[PDB]
Amino acid sequence: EDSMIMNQSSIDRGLFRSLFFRSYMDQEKRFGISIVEEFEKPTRATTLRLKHGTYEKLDEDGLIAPGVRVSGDDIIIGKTTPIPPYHTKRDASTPLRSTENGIVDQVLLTTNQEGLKFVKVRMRTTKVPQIGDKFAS
Amino acid sequence: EPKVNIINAQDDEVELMLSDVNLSLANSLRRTMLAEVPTLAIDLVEIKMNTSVLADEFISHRLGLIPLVSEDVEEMKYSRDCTCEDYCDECSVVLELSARHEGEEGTTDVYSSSLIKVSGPGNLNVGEPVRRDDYDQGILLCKLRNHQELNIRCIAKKGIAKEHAKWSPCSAIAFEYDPHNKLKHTDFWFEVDAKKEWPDSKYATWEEPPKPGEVFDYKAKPNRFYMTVETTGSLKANQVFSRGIKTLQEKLANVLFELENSR
Amino acid sequence: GVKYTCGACAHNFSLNKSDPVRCKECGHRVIYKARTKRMIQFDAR
Amino acid sequence: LMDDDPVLFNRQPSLHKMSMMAHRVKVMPYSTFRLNLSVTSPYNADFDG
Amino acid sequence: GRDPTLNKTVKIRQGGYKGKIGIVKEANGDRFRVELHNPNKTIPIPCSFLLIESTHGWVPYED
Amino acid sequence: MNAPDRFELFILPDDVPKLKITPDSRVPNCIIIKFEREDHTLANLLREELALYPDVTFVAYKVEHPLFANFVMRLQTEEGTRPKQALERACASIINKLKTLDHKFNEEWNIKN
Amino acid sequence: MIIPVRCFSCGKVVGDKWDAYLRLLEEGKQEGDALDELKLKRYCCRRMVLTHVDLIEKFLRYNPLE
RNA sequence: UCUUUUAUCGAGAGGU
Ligand SMILES: [Mg+2]
Ligand SMILES: [Zn+2]
Ligand SMILES: [Zn+2]
Ligand SMILES: [Zn+2]
Repeated sequence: EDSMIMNQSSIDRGLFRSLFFRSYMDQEKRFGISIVEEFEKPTRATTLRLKHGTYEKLDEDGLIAPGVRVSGDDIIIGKTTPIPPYHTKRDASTPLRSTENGIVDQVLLTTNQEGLKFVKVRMRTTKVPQIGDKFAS
Repeated sequence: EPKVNIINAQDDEVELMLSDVNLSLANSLRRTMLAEVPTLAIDLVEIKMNTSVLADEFISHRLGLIPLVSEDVEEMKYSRDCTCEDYCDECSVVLELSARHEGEEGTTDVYSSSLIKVSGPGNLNVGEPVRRDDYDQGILLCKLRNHQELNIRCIAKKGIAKEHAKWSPCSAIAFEYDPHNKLKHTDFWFEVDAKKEWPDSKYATWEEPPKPGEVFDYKAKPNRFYMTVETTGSLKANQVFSRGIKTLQEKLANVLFELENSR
Repeated sequence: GVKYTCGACAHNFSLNKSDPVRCKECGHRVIYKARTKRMIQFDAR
Repeated sequence: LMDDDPVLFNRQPSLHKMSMMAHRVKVMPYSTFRLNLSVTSPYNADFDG
Repeated sequence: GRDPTLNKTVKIRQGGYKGKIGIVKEANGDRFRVELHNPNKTIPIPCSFLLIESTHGWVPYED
Repeated sequence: MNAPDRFELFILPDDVPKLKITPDSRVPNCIIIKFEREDHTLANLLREELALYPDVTFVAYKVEHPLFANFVMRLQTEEGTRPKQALERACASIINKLKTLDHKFNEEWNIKN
Repeated sequence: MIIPVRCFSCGKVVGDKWDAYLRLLEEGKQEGDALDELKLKRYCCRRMVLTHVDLIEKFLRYNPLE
């Protein structure tokens, strides 16, 4: 019924084996004249409504470095929104998708159109055939 | 009772006719040679720096498929029966590679011969990669353009061809029996004739052709076998054969031990 | 503070988050972060 | 979920009343379901994706 | 936290994963969950099997 | 995501015997042997040899499912002989054959070079 | 992208037969004879080398971002 | 001793 039998040794030696990239993006929206949003690392003392995954993989300005492994819901961009007038900031992060396991490949940091920061991230991973993948002549 | 008649013998391949035995003993010998000859291969890679145009696991894959010399690999222990921490000396062989381009014009080719054995248990004959001649450069790992340093450190462990298809020693093994078709174990498709529409297996002269006035016997069994073994240089064919038979004997001895001590 | 690389002049520098976004050399305006300083293993499998 | 539990088993779109049947569970590795091929006639199913 | 070795880098010294890097994802008690670096899987491992990185080299669970 | 670790095709855990035997009851003097972490190589090499001794009446094997790793074997002799002893005898005979083959191969090799 | 190391069906190493193949293609040989001179009889190892697409030549001409 | 967040409307490209 249109199934097949693929060889294991050829899969081991590199047959039909593929690379798989992906990229993310986030920027800074302005609300007041001095009220903006800053990429950083939130701590439990100041910010509120944190998300659950580990924050320990961010460096200090809020962007994870290439060469680090990221798995399920690992926070990659810590960004805060200031509370409208202690304990005076609210979290606005950007987590990795809940079904991915990849090595970070390349991080981009530049300015937008208006004049504020602007970040992209590029993760990648390897995929190998197994019982379930589709093929076609 | 068994017999051997080598037809072609040289460095890295053998062509022989194995006679007067059973079937599943020669077949089981073949499967044993393709599946259980414990060899040595690179297992772990710790990339210190990569600035080339190739993703890491691409490189680590290519390094993962490199044949190393393993004549004395039947003395080194496995990775699971060494009581140290991380790794020591009686469980692995450590290699290191370091290459860089220098200049504006040029395209340096990072080969496999540039692998330098650093530390391994001695004095045994392992570690060095397989070389064909006295000048040949070998496998082509990577390429480097202007200002692209590459420096890595690799671990090498012992394994068999059931855990990954990289510890395998032989490539393809030719095997056949009964060329003239006398046991009638098969049938031939044809449009007009089943004799002028088929090739003749290279061995159809070693046995005699059947008489067209022959009747059909019914007590014979496949007796004379024809097999040919190749290698990739990691071993030499006689060592592959002897180690195969040795491994099979050890297996049977293990099962017999279980049956005896189970009393 | 942290290492950063320009898009063009291939010149490394560092930031303390106080500067605006360019290299001290040519001033190209698409900067990339550098590699991290941990240790990265693999399986060769 | 363990061996020999009775689970309901369904394909869309179901038409006649044979497209919803309860099978016994059997745990297996890898990532896909398994069917005995003789039950490919009421489901109008085939393994082409 | 609820332990002093979570999220800290680890090397495995026994078992089929010997010589592999990982991170302590969860260390409830005795049985830890190390997130291996090499394939994308988090494995169950006893805390006895781990070396933790500290000021001087890989120390056992005396850190 | 759900792959069996490869080395589990030949490394035996602690709470699993390498070999287990259970006597069948529908007929007398017939036993069922259960082998772990073995394939067609050992099973066939035993089967074609046991299927020759003029005192073993029924011997067979099967592999239940190719994704796991084991096989089961049925053995029935006659009234005089106990099957376990016969199995051991077959093992010894096969080992002898392999030894002889290795010897003659080494001789032919040292002559042929 | 770049020549493989092992084969795909049997495992005969073909990672050192690209330079000699190109150089024999400069001398005006034919692919059939350039493979009959590299000792490749089973057509799996032959198809591995006859149908390769060398792409790294392109991947280098983009100046390094690093 | 828990717990622990995924806007909304609309449009298109797809798989049986
Ligand atoms: Mg369908
Ligand atoms: Zn050791
Ligand atoms: Zn600059
Ligand atoms: Zn081939």
